[PDB]
Amino acid sequence: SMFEFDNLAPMLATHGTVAGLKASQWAFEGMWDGYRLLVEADHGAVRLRSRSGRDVTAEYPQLRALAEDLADHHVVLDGEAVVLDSSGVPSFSQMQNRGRDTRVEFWAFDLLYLDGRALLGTRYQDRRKLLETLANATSLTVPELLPGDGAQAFACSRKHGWEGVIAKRRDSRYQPGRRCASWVKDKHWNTQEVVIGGWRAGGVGSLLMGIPGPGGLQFAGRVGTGLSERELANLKEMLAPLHTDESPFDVPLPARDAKGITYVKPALVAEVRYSEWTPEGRLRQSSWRGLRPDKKPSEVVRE
Ligand SMILES: Nc1ncnc2c1ncn2[C@@H]1O[C@H](COP(=O)(O)OP(=O)(O)OP(=O)(O)O)[C@@H](O)[C@H]1O
Ligand SMILES: [Mg+2]
Ligand SMILES: [Mg+2]
Repeated sequence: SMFEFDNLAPMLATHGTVAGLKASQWAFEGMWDGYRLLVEADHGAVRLRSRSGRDVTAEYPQLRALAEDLADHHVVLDGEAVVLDSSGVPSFSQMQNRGRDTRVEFWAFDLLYLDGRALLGTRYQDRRKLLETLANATSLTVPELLPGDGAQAFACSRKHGWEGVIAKRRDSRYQPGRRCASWVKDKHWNTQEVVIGGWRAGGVGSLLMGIPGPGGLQFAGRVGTGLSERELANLKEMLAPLHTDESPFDVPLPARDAKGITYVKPALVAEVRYSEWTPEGRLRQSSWRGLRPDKKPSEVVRE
């Protein structure tokens, strides 16, 4: 049969503003900071497909039982694998640094195929109804839409501490692998890539962030929030080989910022969320999202 899960790439959203959109036209979903997954559940047997289009089934054994209540069905799902922090908010860093005791959940937000019917050409409104009929009172988690028009859904989403809202046009088709104007993503917090220039201990109580410039890293502040247990342990192994006596910053750090510090060669790129930039170039109310081993320091610029 000719729907090819093995040829499927996820649909992508366009950065925009949702506050002026109406629920009559747009479905407001919460934005889940996790790992994007396509899921084929063929009468209970689950296969997972990354956005890059590769089998990642073996990387999430906690999801092997995802379809335990769906053994009578053959479905393709779209959703986010999440790991919930102590607030029950999906945490990206707890996902990327997950262990065997780590609870991974799959939160489904689309249905692409159901018992021999491919649904790429079916309107979102109708796919969602089939998704609800499939998952009601099962262990398959389908987060509901946020109530209200756009500004209310966005506010509610902020109240929960979620990442933002994705508005999906109720009449829209599913376009694999395409970034479309029919999905609008709107994030609550700004986000900045940084280069790690040093660390303090309580261990690693915090990191010293910088933006590359002509004379070295321009100090962008200290991040300590959003980091716990498993990740810091890995941070210590990534930092160890980078030990250096020379500071990488373009001005010697103020004494308060340099207290108990070890400098590292400016190699690791991380990502943080922040409210605003101070007039002197520090990140306000920064919090850790995670490390970005795909990026290298020479691409970090003030965004
Ligand atoms: N409810 C949801 N529906 C669809 N996608 C979601 C949802 N929640 C989270 N995501 C995914 O989380 C990410 C949030 O957008 P963000 O701008 O943070 O992503 P990105 O990695 O910067 O860019 P990209 O759009 O290329 O992934 C998007 O990948 C989005 O597809
Ligand atoms: Mg994201
Ligand atoms: Mg992404």
